[PDB]
Amino acid sequence: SRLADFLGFRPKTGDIDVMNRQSVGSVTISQLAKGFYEPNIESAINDVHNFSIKDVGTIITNKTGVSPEGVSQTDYWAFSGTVTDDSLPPGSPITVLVFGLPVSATTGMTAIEFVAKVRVALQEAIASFTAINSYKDHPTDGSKLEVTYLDNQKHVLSTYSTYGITISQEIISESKPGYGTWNLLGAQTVTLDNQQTPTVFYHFERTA
Amino acid sequence: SRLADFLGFRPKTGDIDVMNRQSVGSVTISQLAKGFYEPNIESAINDVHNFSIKDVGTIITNKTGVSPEGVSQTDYWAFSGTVTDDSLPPGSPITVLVFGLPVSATTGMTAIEFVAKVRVALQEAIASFTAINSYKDHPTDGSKLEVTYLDNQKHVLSTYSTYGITISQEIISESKPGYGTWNLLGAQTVTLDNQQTPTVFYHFERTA
Amino acid sequence: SRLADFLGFRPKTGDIDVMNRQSVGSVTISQLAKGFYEPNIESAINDVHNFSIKDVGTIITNKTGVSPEGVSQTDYWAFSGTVTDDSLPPGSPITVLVFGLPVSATTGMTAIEFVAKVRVALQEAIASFTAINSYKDHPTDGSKLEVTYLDNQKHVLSTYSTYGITISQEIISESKPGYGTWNLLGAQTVTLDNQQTPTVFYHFERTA
Repeated sequence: SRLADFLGFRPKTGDIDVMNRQSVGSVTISQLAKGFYEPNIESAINDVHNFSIKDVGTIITNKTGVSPEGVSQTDYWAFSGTVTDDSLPPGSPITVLVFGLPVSATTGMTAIEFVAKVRVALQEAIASFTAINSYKDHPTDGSKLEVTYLDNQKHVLSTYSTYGITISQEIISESKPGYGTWNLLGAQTVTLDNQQTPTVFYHFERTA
Repeated sequence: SRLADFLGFRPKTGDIDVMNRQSVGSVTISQLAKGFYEPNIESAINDVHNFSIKDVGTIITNKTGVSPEGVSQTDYWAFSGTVTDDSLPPGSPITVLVFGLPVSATTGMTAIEFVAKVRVALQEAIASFTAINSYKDHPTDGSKLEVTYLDNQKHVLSTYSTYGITISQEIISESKPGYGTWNLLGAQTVTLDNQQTPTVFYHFERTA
Repeated sequence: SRLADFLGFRPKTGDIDVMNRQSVGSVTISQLAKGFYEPNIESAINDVHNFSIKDVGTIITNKTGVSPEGVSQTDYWAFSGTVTDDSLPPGSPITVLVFGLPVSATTGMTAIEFVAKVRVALQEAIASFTAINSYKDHPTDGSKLEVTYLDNQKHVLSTYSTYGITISQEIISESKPGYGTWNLLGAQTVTLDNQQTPTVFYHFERTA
């Protein structure tokens, strides 16, 4: 169990949206088993989660032909400076945190050299399925890396400096809401009632 | 960041609803960059938010003809009494909190006079886009004000007295679930497969 | 009040999904009235809740014919051992917590005898609309009980032992996302644009 299970949540008065009988956030057996008996955040989030995901086989219709599937954000991670820590002799091994990822560097490294070590940290995050989906080298800049996340949430990271290296984010493509896997079944032309102009609808089915 | 980024969330076992890869609440680069490495509430809420907003161009169909758009609650805030502060002399300036809004009042003011000060606090909340969308004077009662909120959540405010002034809430119009801007495309009369009577469906397209 | 009203939430940058005006989690009059002026968890969950529940009359379409309604999880509560407490005399009445439920027990009881006390626990929980929806006796094993929860969230309980008795969980039927009451209006066979094969769609209307 985590903090959320034990953080109180104030349910809406008269709310019975959960299985036609109780309010979002109502305590569940999961909390009772740990000795908590109040409506809580864990329960509330799980409830809304259950309201938003439609069953496989469900159909979503739109007039754009754009998939309902979510899209992950992709950025450029940029670096500048020289790894510095004057309290240590040149070439001393140190750990530098890059947006939370521990990077093994050495004092004296230029940004170009440092970036090579960031590649290794990204590989490790990817391998443990932690936040990072994939990365690629920048085609014309050795001090930048392209990174794509696992989730499709929006991330705006603050620029900062650590051990002489300035780290910043440059958003390349925005994320897009959505979930699951959807298949374009096709199009259906329909002339709405009492109208003469036809409208083309595109139907998507959730396959996974 | 305040706290949500640093509050643990227990993910659902077997959950891969986020981009067909991970559970709602899985740690993201935003938390890593702040020094938090576990599944959390900030991320969980952002994930469900991503599941609940359909893309512009999406079609919603119903049989009522009622728009999917949300509606904010509207109240009457009522006041009565005289601003009092036995600890201070008549006419002494004081700050009174009206449902959290700071009102500049003076001991000795009548409820009607106080309401005039409340109008100023509402204007300031409106100008800073803080919870209040708009307000209007009660047509025939100088001790009441009509107020509409920015969000479309339900709000039940408790009656209370502060510095001699009793403040209460009278809900005029209920809020309604929903989001975005939707446009009625028209109607579609359809006779389901083995049926005798036609069914009229209304289609709404999200435009913003 | 509850803690959620006072825990900060970091809004999504550029987010105006709430009434086309503000971000999910923006402060509302409910928090202001309690002295909290920042974006928060309570508001955030309430906003997403407002996005995910579609109005009565809304139509959901799928190709499986499976109801969009949610389904609660159902388990088997297993018990083993003998009610013990060497610090007290035999038959001494004690309070045993079963997944948070307080059962009136007495040292010396066998697993079967204990279950009888558990039935009364589930009864008071059910009558109190607390987490438990219903319950029945195991088809065969008298040391087990079938239970169904009010919510449709997934629950994984850890096996534990207290007062000599070992309590365990066995998930029988998995829960399913969903909400409200939906009515299958019927089927609609349509041949999508330029297709030689017809597809059958099932339309469900939210009645409650």
